Amino acid sequence: EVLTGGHSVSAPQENRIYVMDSVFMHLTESRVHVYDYTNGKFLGMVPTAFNGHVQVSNDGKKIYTMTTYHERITRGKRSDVVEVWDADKLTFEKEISLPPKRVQGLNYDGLFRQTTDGKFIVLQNASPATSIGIVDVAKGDYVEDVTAAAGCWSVIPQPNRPRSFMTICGDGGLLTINLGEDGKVASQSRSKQMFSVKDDPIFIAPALDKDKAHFVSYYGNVYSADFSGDEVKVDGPWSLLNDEDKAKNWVPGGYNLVGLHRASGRMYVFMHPDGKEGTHKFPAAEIWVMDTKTKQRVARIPGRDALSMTIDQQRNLMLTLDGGNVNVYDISQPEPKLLRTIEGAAEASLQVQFHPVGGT
Amino acid sequence: REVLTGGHSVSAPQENRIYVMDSVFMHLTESRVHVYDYTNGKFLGMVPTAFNGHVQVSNDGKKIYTMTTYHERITRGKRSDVVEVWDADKLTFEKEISLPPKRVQGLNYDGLFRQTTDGKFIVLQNASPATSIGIVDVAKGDYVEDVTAAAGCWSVIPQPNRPRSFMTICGDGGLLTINLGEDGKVASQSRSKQMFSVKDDPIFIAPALDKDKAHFVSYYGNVYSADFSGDEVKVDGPWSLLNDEDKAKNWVPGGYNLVGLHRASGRMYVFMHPDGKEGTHKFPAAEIWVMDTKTKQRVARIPGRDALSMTIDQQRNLMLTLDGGNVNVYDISQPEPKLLRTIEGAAEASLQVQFHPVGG
Amino acid sequence: EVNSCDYWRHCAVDGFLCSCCGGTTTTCPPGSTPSPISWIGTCHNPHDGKDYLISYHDCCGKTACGRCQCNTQTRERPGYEFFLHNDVNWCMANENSTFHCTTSVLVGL
Amino acid sequence: SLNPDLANEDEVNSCDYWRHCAVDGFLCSCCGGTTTTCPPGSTPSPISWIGTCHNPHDGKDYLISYHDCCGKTACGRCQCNTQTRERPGYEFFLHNDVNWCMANENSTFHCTTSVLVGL
Ligand SMILES: *NNc1ccccc1
Ligand SMILES: *NNc1ccccc1
Repeated sequence: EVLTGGHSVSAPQENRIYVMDSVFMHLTESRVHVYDYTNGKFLGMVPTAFNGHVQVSNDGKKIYTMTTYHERITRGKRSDVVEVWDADKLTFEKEISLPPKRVQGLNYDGLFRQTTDGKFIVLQNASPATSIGIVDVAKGDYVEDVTAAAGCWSVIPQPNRPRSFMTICGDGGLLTINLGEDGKVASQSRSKQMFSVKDDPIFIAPALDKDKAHFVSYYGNVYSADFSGDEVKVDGPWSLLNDEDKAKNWVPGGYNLVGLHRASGRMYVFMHPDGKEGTHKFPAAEIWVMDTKTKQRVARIPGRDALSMTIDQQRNLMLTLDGGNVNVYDISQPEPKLLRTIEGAAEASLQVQFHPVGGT
Repeated sequence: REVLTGGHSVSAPQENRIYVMDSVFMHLTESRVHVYDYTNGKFLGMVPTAFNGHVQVSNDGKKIYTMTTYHERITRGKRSDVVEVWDADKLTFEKEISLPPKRVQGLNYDGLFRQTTDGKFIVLQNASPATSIGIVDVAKGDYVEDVTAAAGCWSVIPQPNRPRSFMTICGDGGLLTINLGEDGKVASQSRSKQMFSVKDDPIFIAPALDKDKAHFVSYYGNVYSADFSGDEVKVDGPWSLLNDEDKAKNWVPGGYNLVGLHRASGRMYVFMHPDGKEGTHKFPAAEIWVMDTKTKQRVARIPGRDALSMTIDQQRNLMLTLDGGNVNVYDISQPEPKLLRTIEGAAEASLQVQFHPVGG
Repeated sequence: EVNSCDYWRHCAVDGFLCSCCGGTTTTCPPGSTPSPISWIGTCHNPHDGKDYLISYHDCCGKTACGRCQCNTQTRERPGYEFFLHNDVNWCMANENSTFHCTTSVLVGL
Repeated sequence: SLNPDLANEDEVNSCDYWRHCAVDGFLCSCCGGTTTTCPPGSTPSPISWIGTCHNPHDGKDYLISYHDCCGKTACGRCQCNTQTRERPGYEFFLHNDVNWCMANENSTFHCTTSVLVGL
């Protein structure tokens, strides 16, 4: 026999998911674990140094990571980077230099995104002053800071436009940025106040549709941003809660805690009872399934202590993640159906993502 | 108003401190040394040691020495093998000493990273995979000698009765002695006669080290000795650790840093387990046996607590044992060791603990 | 009591308590560097019944302490209220940003 | 018994599988590779320790080469520490408490393989 390398991932792309393991206990050795969701098999991994973030290119060919290195780890010069990795060989291809202020923090989707056209990577900076960083994928270059986003946080791509995105600002509104073909800001606009920052703070995780986004609040209200027109129209609140729900103090909780099934308009939300100040990151007692058109709950199922989720529009699936274990659900009908659980997929993950299929 | 400050020294006196070398094998790029107070189990601090670090404390008690490997981008880029000098009280980095890129990467046996009795030279094992011994001049901060004469040998046993002399175990079953000059270059050397049969009765590398002699135990429970009271090492053995009853139940040694010597009494401590056969030489201890090396007879046996490695403090008459995660503290002032306490969760994956030196 | 996640001053700690790591609530463990910046929490003192401002400065430049991990979220808010937010590394602007542990520094009423 | 790819996955991914008799590390077959192939993006070691293992299915003894796969951080799955005929570092190529990735372009240890050489 002869040992060989150079091999590709054994399962096809459409079987793959990415579990971003922060490994918080040893955060300098974070990594992405690649799994087959159809049978739970471990397929490989991508090392991501200190507090890595990850996304898959929209076209499905590459994995993008974002991380921080130092010449001697705990001393020496800092290098913040985006890395481009081949998705099938799980090999490093290119390093793109960032200014030394990429966001270091927990793995919310909105900290490391891309434009709908896949031409720009769009990431959150914090120095601790906030700005949005733009990376030109074709050039392998950092463009420049979107300074207009100071005092805002996170990136919500507009799926109905090639190079536009929004961010949530400290005034309770949204800032929309429209990039030119070079990745510089070509125009921008600012919505009216959507939510009261003081009285009804929202979770940053969007339930993202093609031309609107919904957001849930600490008190179980729902807010919407409609970006079908050239200017964003904001609305809300409406409540996730009926009287019974309210009497038992049900509120949302988690990290990447919501999802939208776009074809049906079903929104998925992690919820727990006995809500009060300080419970907004509590594990899911239940998953509620909301019809965003009728504004009524259509289903509620055990939460399996989940904290984060992701939705696949192309296969009608939902993944949930409790920090270590990944649950696979069929959401082709209003009530989700649990297919299997992948145990020990990570030590400390708050983010799972599918390998993209289709999506044009 | 409270103000957060840095720059502080370790809160317990040097004489209370122990060093648990945590390989963190599951995340081996984030190995570290944990510093504990053995008198009360309090965590005092830590030193990061990157990939598969090794550690020792300077004989004068003032500095901590680490040995490790870096790469520019951890899993890619240029390799840098180094020794680092850290202040023992402030647990701060002071100096990096460059090594050739062949320092031993392997489990934390004491004899892979040692120093001369006078403290002026660090003596370390290389493997490329060809073996040699590297010499670092502490004062100059330089790698000054590469002992190629030690090819085919392994590990470093300092001679406590000479200022700059050490021995290594060779493939012929004998010992090579190296005497360094005051410049750290080899000043002379000698080879003993065969001590043990490599094929028929292999020894564990860990010495039970006295001032002028060292004892070694074998895979089959025999004891060999090397007397270095003179310039030429005199070798002898075997004698058996075992009586007839012990042999009937197949008792043999097992572990890593598995032996120790109490120099004032001549008592040798050895981890043992029953039902020995091929492949059990690294099994956790069922018992600790206490041997009188003068009479060549066992004097006591106590439960082993699944220990794998130990170390002895002569002046306080203490033995530490380590099961990978927990450190047991024993009083060995009398022939039967007495358990004083257990420090739970001292490491995730350690095979080496050491006291802070108090001798000078 | 200071090494428990439920100690009152730790009400917005997301991290390892420095008091379990060789430091104290207001001092970094040896060889770790204070962050000049921090998230801030307002915590209820169970003795006098008053709320106090606590500044959660991190200690930085050493790898994770790994002891007394806490994730308490009293009055914590998302990154659009950045200095109330504890899901970011408050070592982010230090010479070395590696996160070691979190302190709980009492500012005042 | 000689062809792990034709065997039960659960059998080859066990520390007790006959050819894993001197493995100290993570089995590559649990890490996205196989018994004789490195997981994607990890590189075989050109050097290794060698163990001698008895195959109980066919009664014969085989030379096994334990090459590592390298240049990725620890796989963390199917950790084994078997020691049949393993010897200390003064019999260096029989020794498994060293990183057999030590001479690779990148020495970070990912997982260990068990390659059948011959009788
Ligand atoms: N509080 N310090 C912290 C929080 C989240 C990630 C890393 C560090
Ligand atoms: N078998 N490879 C290995 C062994 C011990 C440490 C690191 C790697």
